[PDB]
Amino acid sequence: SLFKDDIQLNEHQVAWYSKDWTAVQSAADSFKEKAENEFFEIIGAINNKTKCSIAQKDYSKFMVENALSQFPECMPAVYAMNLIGSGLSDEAHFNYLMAAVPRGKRYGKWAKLVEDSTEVLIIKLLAKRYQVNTNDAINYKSILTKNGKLPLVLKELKGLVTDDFLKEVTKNVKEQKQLKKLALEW
Amino acid sequence: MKLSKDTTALLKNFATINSGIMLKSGQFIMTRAVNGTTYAEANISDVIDFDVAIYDLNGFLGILSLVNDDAEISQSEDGNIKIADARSTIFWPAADPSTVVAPNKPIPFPVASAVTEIKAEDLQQLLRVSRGLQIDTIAITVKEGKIVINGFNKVEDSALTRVKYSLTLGDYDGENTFNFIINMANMKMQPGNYKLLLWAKGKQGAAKFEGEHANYVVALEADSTHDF
Amino acid sequence: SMITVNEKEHILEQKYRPSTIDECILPAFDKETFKSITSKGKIPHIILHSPSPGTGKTTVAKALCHDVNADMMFVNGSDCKIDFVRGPLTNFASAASFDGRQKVIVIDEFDRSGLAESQRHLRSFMEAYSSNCSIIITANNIDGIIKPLQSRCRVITFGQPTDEDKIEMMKQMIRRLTEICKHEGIAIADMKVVAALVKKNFPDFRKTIGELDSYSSKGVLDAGILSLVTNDRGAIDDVLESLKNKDVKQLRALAPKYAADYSWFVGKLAEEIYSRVTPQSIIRMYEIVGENNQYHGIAANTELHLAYLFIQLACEMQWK
Amino acid sequence: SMITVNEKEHILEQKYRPSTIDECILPAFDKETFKSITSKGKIPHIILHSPSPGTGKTTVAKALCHDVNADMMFVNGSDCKIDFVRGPLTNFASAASFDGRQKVIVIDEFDRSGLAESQRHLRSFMEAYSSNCSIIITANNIDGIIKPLQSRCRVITFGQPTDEDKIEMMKQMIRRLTEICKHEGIAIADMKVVAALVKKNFPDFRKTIGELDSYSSKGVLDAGILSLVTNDRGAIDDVLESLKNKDVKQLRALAPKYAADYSWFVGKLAEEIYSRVTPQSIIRMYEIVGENNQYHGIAANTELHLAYLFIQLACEMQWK
Amino acid sequence: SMITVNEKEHILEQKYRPSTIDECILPAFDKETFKSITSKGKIPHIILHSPSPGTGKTTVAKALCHDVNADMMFVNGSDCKIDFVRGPLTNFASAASFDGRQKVIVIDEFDRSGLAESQRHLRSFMEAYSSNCSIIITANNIDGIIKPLQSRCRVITFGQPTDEDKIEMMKQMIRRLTEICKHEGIAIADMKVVAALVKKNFPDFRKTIGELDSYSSKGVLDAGILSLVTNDRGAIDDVLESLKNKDVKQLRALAPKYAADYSWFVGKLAEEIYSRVTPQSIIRMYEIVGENNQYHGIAANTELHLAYLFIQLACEMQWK
Amino acid sequence: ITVNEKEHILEQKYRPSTIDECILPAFDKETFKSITSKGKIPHIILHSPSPGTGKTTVAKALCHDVNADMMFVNGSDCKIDFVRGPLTNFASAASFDGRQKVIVIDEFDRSGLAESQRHLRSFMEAYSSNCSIIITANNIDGIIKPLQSRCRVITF
DNA sequence: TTTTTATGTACTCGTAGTGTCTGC
DNA sequence: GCAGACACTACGAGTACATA
Ligand SMILES: Nc1ncnc2c1ncn2[C@@H]1O[C@H](COP(=O)(O)OP(=O)(O)O)[C@@H](O)[C@H]1O
Ligand SMILES: [Mg+2]
Ligand SMILES: [Mg+2]
Ligand SMILES: [Mg+2]
Ligand SMILES: [Mg+2]
Repeated sequence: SLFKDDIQLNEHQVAWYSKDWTAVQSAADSFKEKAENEFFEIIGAINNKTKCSIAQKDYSKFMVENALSQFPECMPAVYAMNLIGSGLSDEAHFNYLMAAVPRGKRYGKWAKLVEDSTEVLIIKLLAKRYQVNTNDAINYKSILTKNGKLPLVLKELKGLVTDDFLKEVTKNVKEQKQLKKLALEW
Repeated sequence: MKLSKDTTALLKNFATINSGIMLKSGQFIMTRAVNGTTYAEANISDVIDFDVAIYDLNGFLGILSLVNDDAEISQSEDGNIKIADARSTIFWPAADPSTVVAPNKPIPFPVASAVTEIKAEDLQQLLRVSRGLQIDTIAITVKEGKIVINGFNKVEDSALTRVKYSLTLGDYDGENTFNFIINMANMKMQPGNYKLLLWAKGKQGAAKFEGEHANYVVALEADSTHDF
Repeated sequence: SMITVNEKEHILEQKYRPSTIDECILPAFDKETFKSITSKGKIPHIILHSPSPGTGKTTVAKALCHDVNADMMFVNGSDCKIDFVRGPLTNFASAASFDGRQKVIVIDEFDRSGLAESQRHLRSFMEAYSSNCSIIITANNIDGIIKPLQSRCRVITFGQPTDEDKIEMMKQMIRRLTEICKHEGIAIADMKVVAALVKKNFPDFRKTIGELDSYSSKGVLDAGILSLVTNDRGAIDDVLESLKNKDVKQLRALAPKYAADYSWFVGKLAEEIYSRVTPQSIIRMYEIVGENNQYHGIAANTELHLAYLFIQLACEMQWK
Repeated sequence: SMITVNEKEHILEQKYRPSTIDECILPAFDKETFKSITSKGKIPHIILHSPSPGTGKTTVAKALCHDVNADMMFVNGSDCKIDFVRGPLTNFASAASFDGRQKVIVIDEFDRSGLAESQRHLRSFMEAYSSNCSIIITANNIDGIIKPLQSRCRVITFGQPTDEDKIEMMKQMIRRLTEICKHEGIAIADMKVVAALVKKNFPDFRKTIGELDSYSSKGVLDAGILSLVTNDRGAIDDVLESLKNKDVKQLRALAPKYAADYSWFVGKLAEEIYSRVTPQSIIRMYEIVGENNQYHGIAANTELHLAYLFIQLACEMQWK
Repeated sequence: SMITVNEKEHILEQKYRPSTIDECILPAFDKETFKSITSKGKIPHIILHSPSPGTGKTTVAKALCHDVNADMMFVNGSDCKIDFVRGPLTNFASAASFDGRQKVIVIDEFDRSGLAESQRHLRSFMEAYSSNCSIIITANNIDGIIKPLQSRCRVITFGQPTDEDKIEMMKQMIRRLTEICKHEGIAIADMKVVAALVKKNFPDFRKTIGELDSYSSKGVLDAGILSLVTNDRGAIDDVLESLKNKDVKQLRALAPKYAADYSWFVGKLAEEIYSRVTPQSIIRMYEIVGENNQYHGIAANTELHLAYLFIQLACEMQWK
Repeated sequence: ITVNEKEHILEQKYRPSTIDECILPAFDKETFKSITSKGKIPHIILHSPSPGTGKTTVAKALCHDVNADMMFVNGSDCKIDFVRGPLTNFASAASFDGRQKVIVIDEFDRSGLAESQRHLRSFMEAYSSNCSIIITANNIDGIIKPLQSRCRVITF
């Protein structure tokens, strides 16, 4: 930083004028800001019995169908659109639901399961090792934990935790915490 | 038949026009761009002793670069192409002359409309600069009774206005006004000096490059203007 | 004769593809609307869409260019990706047609979903090059053409003739077939078989010709070949009689007989019961057979699933 | 005259594309917002989006430039990739203007998806280069323009005119159509015809003119051509009428007609019955057609399985 | 022999796959229609579809090419994605067949849903290359072939012989099997067992041979082996008895037993309950079983869907 | 009796080596011995449906008793491109040892597998000399007919 | 007061890593 | 001779689509 009179140019001017596109890249990347998904405006239109505002937009038969699945009162008409959904106008599918799901309201939270992803690991690593599927892999964990303590099985198998396998189990640094955890208390 | 580094040369050129080629028995080869933007023709040393269709012209020119100059090209008993090098033999396909785009007959130019020339040296200076200067469109017009070429960059000025480049080609003897516009994309011809015969009739028109070795004929573009 | 033969090919629905716009069999207003164009001497942008195949789209695309002496470039739609447009199609369109000809780019079968982005690049292209060059599009399903492209084009919609046109167009095809027969050495013993071919698969004049190819196995169309085309293999009398009598031992027995072509038998049944039963029993027989038809092919044992239709009928169906 | 003719072209909806910002038919507020801009003399960053095609977007862009005597680079949106923005777009902005001319860049049809990177890249290009030049963007779907751009830009939405802007704008266009008929040599015997073209196509002026081309085939717009423009669309009328009347002989007959493209016909049916039937009959027509659609392709005889749909509808569907 | 042996393989229903078109066991008109082609010496576009497997499609595809001396390329349908067509298939078809042979591309088992887009690219291809080259398609389920492709092809439909052809074709297979026996060293003590194999799984000539393989365990077909082939069970007594008694623990247990051939078991059930139950319980058992039959093959767990039939019956069926 | 002495789970280390060690009913054991008799294996589908009967075991066995060069693969893992890449890389390959190649697919009656199963129609035919396929199923109907045609279907 | 199912296929964009052709 | 520069390849990310 010489010359000491430079009318500080913004992040972008520096980049572009000098022409280093990786600076240009961090700069552009700055606007990444990605969400959208007005899906609930369509969904809430079907609950609260309001004006459509559609076919102009991008409709997910699955988003809607699934969002409505949250509420037992809708199921009869969500189900109907299941067996019959394929081959309905993206629009027809919206016209039905509107003429089907009677009351309206919903607050957000969708149902997801509990994953002890310690436990998800142990099961996928039995499933891989023995080329058996998940339900059997289960029986496996039990008769090992029950008898043979399966530290040994965990001991012999740890060898392949291959970090790509990890890409299948969970999505983040919690993954890198497992990388260590199975490599540990056997 | 046997092909010489001279002719293998003139072909790598016709590969920049049509990916394929039609060659019928003789001393004469023509090709034309699939979209009819460019037509090339030439007379050659090596003598062409059977007809055939070549789908891949540039990849077979690639495979003939691996044998000796003495290599004997023959139709294969099995009808494809046999290249016999001394210690070796290569086998290359033939397609039917339906899938390669041949012109019918060797399109003869009309009586020209205006004529100039260009030196080998000065062709270099055009092509080679276009890249740097981003000259994607050029125009042959008259300036001070002396014909000049003009480079432009069509994306920058759609109107062919700020002329980024110019090369004076010789004196203009007759009296007519013209702007002929050629797409740099059609300039596929190899380097060297060319007699330049251009012709125009209204919404008709064309530009023939008459070389020493082969002839080239290139379409003009539609914003081209003239009275002829 | 008045007919075009390509003579470079053997496949016969393609040997006889029409050369000019007059040869094409078209609805009244559609012909007129093309002759009109071939007159103005210049071609607008045009979309020609079926969705029933073989109504003449890809023929008329080629036709129009012929009748105007276009300088034409034909392209497989599915080969027409974006960089194709950028390089060759753009070179072609920017090229001065030097002998003063309309340039026309025919993009055949452009309705693939994947080509959306190519069609988008195209929307500003068709405007830039509109003086020199025009685009003819063929598609089976329009909705695969982005709206902005349908704005830019004259959209002509094939194969929806009026009740009046259908009858006339068919009559025109019967003649056109006859003249193909004369040419190919097929002899026609019964004309009813030429008519029945045309009616059978109407909207589509391609399979209509290649059906003539494959029913010419023996080099004559006689009233025997007529049996196969119209095909009724039928004597349904045995089942109809057992249904009247409302017995089973007989029906239960007939089921495995028709298990063979179920699709045909269900037709011949709906056809002949419709006349033989009461009006409000007609509304039921469709509910009964129509349902049985739906689930066929899910049904494990076809023979049994056919029995279940017979019982269902004998009970609810009524007549004298 | 007052009208622009390009005279370099024959395609007529493009021969007559307006030159200035006045020539345009725009809603009140928008037109003024545009004059006001060409007044203050320098052009702000603008995004122009329809989404109905042919509302004037790309025309109003070219005009603002003519009215500012701007130095313009017109680019194909689909051609504008990251390297263009780095390249000849920066080359342009940074290179010098001694004309004292607003430097404007028109990016036409910028709504493609994969341009996300070219877009983020521009939104920054704007901060570094904003004071050399300015950017007008044409789009059909705005959503295809990253949100950071809609921010920095004035976003004017064509196509959604007030109720009064509908009424005046059409008048302005009826007048405009008549003027094109003066030049092209078309005679107007019945004017109700020029009003028909305009009402029928309204939001889209491009097809609106094009349809003027295709209906001038004979050279006069007369009371008979009225009957064609106005005449009432869909050919599903025969089935819709038979369903109202709850008869069979007719429905039973129409089935083999639409057996051809079932997938299309079922669409056109769901589309046109949805308006023509009672609200709780709407919930049933979907159950009825939605099921019939599921099992199609299992169904042996497609023609029959289509009949079974017709009967099912005529019974349960009720309406006036 | 008169018979073809491939001798490069042991799997016997494939050792004996017919070399020529004469060897194939085909319906009257279907043979005739192929001999006709092999004459003209050029092959059209052809679709050969079952949907019952092992009727001779993939054999006749290879056959026809032999009887014409085609220059042939065989392809797995599912391997036939779009870029395959673009590169290899297109190279092949554009290649001059230099020895003057028909080029024929056999695309075996092309009915996958995923191949739709490849089939679309294909529609313009089959037209461009129609002089040089033709395409033979095999599919189990037609509806997996886009309509525009069925237009372009002669669609021959296997496995629906007439009442006459069935009888003839079977007779031909009994001879064909006998000759295989001579060749493999299997000896036939009772011919009734060779006839019963053919009838038992008729439409399908493949499992018809591989059934001959597995009933030759002891190297002779005696009237003892005849017992097993014609066998089935007939022992439905266990289920019938549990249904009378209206219990579950037993029925619930029998379900997984008959889960194997559901189609057969449902037949033997309708057969034997029809006599053993009351008249108005007969009308219900058909409704109950008829429905259970329809939805089979939609049903996820066949075993359970069979249990649901047992419960349904035990409740409503009332009889002594 | 066989022991696999590197394995930690009972059922996996006591799995019967031969078509003998297995406990089966009458026409079952006969029909299996009758098969290994011919020294080359056809296509085969095996199904219980009552599980734990030995399905998956009898497969690894029939291979053993033929000195088959056997590739074992779980069905759940048999995706479309698995078939394309390895299983094809396998059946396309000739063997030095000149044995029969065989592919056991355990429990192929799962769901997404559906489109894979269709790829095989024309595969099981295209290498029908080299190698053959043994398929295991708890429910048959979950195996598309055109496979049941290509395979000998024994039922336990 | 919300928020992403499975399996296969296709097109386009961007960049980085590989090549060959060229210039002291 | 190398190093520099140009061109062509491939993989990763994004996007969209259809059938179950
Ligand atoms: N017929 C049998 N004889 C001996 N052990 C058996 C038998 N069937 C199953 N097993 C035991 O089951 C284990 C594996 O069973 P498996 O074949 O996977 O059953 P399934 O195929 O029904 O899943 C073997 O280790 C074996 O000891
Ligand atoms: Mg076509
Ligand atoms: Mg536009
Ligand atoms: Mg097959
Ligand atoms: Mg198992």
